[PDB]
Amino acid sequence: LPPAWQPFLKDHRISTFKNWPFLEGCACTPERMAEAGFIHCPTENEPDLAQCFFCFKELEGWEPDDDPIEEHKKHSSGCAFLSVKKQFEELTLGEFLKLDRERAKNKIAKETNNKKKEFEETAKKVRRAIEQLAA
Amino acid sequence: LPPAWQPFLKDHRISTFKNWPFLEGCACTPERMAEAGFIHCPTENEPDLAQCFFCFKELEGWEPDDDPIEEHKKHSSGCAFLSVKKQFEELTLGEFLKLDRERAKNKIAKETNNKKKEFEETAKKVRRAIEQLAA
Ligand SMILES: [Zn+2]
Ligand SMILES: [Zn+2]
Repeated sequence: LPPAWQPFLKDHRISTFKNWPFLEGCACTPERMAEAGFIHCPTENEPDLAQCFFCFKELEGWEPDDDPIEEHKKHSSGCAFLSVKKQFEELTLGEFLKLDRERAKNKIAKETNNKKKEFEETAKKVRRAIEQLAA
Repeated sequence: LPPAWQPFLKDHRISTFKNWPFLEGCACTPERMAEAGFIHCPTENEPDLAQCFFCFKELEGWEPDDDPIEEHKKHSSGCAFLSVKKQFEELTLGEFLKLDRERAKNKIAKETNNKKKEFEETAKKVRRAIEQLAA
């Protein structure tokens, strides 16, 4: 199972949850999260944050009665994965190759938006410095 | 796509035949050879030979009116690709994964069959060595 293309695997998605806080008795059990495409991205801050393997929308603020499907459609209506209804081994390689192609795109988008924000930041920072020489 | 799984792609197989002699007017064009599962694995000592990427039978002695499917069905009936009638992107990732399972099998078979042939070889050298030491 080619490790680069593994996140299409719900069990792999489940395995990503290292010490995911919410378990039985909760509605966003990590199964329900992986079922929604999310994977665990624990950090120093917000160790509750997960990311959709396909659209890459990141999401925290998780409470036990949050429906990870409902939060995925809400914060990332454009996610193509949400539309996948068949199981993985049930996709034709035509469909699957279209997904991984779209997903790689979604990944460039995340990177592009990110470089752009990092740029505007250093942009804002330099004009402030220049403005200060007017004074 | 994962380079180990690239020979499943007809176009990839076609791309293999570099300096293949038989071209227009021939029955074993690199088109027909690839459609038949062959891949060009030429050597200095056998620049004619192609190998089925799936069952691993290798075949030289190619003449321009050879139909590589009929030469395939001939020398390796047990090859599972021959029964693959669907196009590639129409397989379910389930069936596709089943094939590569069998193909990995076929490669191990070839490995042992080869390890065995190497052994009977060095046996012969050892038997003939001993016999000469009788005289
Ligand atoms: Zn998504
Ligand atoms: Zn074959």
